Amino acid sequence: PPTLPFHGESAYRTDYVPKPLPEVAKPVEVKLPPTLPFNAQSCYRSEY
Amino acid sequence: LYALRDHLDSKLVPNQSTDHTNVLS
Repeated sequence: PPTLPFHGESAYRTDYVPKPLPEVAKPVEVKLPPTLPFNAQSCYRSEY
Repeated sequence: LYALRDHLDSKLVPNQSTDHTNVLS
């Protein structure tokens, strides 16, 4: 009578497969608002 | 450094930044 082959694994080998990696490319960077000009002139200078 | 908790929802002036009815005529 021939012996049937071995068909067993440890839980580590079938559950802990070397996993694929998550998406490394996650770049975010907020833009800079365009500044507005300065439009003031002191009251002594405006009219004296 | 992912400054989302400083992500401006305001502008240079203080305020903040930019985010039916069937009328009986």
